[PDB]
Amino acid sequence: EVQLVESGGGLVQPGGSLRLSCAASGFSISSSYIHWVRQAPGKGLEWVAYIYPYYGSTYYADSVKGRFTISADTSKNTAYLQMNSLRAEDTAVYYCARYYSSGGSYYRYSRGFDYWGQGTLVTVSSASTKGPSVFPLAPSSGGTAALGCLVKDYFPEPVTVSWNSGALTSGVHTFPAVLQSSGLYSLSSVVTVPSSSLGTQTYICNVNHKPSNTKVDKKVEPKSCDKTH
Amino acid sequence: SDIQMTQSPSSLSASVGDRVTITCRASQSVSSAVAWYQQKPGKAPKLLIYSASSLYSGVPSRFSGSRSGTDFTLTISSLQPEDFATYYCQQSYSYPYTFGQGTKVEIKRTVAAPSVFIFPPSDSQLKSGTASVVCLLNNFYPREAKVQWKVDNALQSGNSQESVTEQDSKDSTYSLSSTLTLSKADYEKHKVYACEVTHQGLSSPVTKSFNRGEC
RNA sequence: GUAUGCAUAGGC
Repeated sequence: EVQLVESGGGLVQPGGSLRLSCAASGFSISSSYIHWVRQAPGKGLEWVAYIYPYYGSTYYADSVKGRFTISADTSKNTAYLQMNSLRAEDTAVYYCARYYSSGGSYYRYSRGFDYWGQGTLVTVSSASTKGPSVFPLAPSSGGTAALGCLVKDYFPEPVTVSWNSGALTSGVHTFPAVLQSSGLYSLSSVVTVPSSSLGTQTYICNVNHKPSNTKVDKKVEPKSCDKTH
Repeated sequence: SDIQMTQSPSSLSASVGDRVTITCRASQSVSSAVAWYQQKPGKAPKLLIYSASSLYSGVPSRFSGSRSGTDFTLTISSLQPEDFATYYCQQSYSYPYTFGQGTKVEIKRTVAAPSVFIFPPSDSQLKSGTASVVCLLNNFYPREAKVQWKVDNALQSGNSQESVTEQDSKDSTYSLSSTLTLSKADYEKHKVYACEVTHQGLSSPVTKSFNRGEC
């Protein structure tokens, strides 16, 4: 029941400013050391800052120092990361994490971060928000058949895809998005299913691009080749 | 000055049941305050070890860690298909609390051949004046593979992009997706669209094609 | 090298 949730990520222009929120449940932030850790695309983890709300003590990594400050709101039981003068290199997933302030955390070494948030993506770019188009990949190998959606020309990341409202999980692969020469993202989500089931069962692509408020349900079915009817 | 955690190797591959050791060295004395984390792709890191030796609640017995001096070691006793991840150390001794650059652990398994599929463009896409053709390589191993598009025997280069999934944490396999993009005009000016797949589990390359305006 | 809970918080 202890949890941390990030909010406030999204597209921001170079030099602009952003405010991330880390919202705590099942504990008071005053009892814990709240940290921010960020990971740039295909990069390792980087420790950036922390606050201890009881003392009010803070520290900032050089990379963010003077452009970023952190604040605690005990009323909202939330920590905020105020990011200013954002740069392209600041583009990353931003995690809040904690360690509990325990006798052991002080006199001894138990500092490891026990609870993390899910992350929030911060994209620092001049480019403009644009929603995807969704195209079917229609099944025509062995006793199995493959089908999917092609989610094309969107920006920024992310896009989430589920199948039959999340009922269909096994069989699914959603591929890492690719950046095209246009500057827009494309990805495909594929599912292998028994070929026996193409008549019977419905297959629906559920596509969500939160930055542009675009949600699409795409029903994928094999194409029909007659033409004599 | 800031403490550096130098973690090695950058990456490793090992089979199921093997013992794996990842090591990390502090550039200065961190006095035993070291944690180890497991990060699955696209997901929050999970705490494994928190002092140089202590096991966090709920973490499996196969994970252990130990310290000699500034040298720190994480040990997986018998590698499991669920153990695929990147593994990071960190020091809590002095701010900033620095991470090692990480170690990605791939799990070896027996060679498997890609099941190949090919997807012609939708009609819907076509009216936008673009044609995307997708070639799917599903559930294979090892990760190296090759996809080559041919349009009426003309080899296509510079007009495609591919993406590979992270190793599956059950079957330890991979999946690949390749997209060939064309103007509709160029699409409707040709007939045979094919993708040829080269991999080890294939004794000979596989080709999967379609003809434009076919069904 | 032990309590990722509490707590004027350098104590329980």
